[PDB]
Amino acid sequence: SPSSQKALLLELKGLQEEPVEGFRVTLVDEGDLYNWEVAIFGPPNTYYEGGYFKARLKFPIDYPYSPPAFRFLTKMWHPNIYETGDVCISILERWNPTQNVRTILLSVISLLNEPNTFSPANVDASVMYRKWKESKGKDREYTDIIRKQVLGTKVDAERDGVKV
Ligand SMILES: COCC(=O)N[C@@H](Cc1ccc(-c2cc(Cl)cc(Cl)c2)cc1)[C@H](O)[C@@H](O)C(=O)O
Repeated sequence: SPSSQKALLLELKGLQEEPVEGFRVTLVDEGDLYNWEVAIFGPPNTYYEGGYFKARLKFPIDYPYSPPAFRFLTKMWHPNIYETGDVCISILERWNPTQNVRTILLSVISLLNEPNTFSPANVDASVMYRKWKESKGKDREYTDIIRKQVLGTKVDAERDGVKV
């Protein structure tokens, strides 16, 4: 039996018993231990509030000696998230056999809340964000886009029977 199996079943249980705030973790519908659904809710008092965003963790067979891959399925406009959904996360500071899903999920919240415009993944989002912060949020173009995606997700919430 793969060492990964037991490490993932334990990590799944830990996260369903003590969730990271805003995240809800399950397997995909076919029950593949190695492919997790991640449901992410925008927190109150942010432009993401009321959001329902979906992402995926794909784990290798040798986890935790190699890192999972993380990808948004929801389209997202952010200096650090690619067109594809892939994400800008160093720890994927670098990966260790002692890092774990809980740390990955917190480093997503950290990428979310504080964009790095130094090495952007989405260069137009990145320059549009610097301009937004420059204006001390007086300029509405970046938050217009986020607001639209957030409202869009209410369709996904409804298709999935969630629960915002
Ligand atoms: C442009 O929109 C930017 C935005 O709303 N930023 C927020 C940071 C922030 C906080 C939380 C998240 C966040 C957290 C989780 Cl757990 C899920 C999601 Cl979808 C977003 C992202 C950014 C705020 O500026 C921040 O100061 C606050 O109100 O806490």
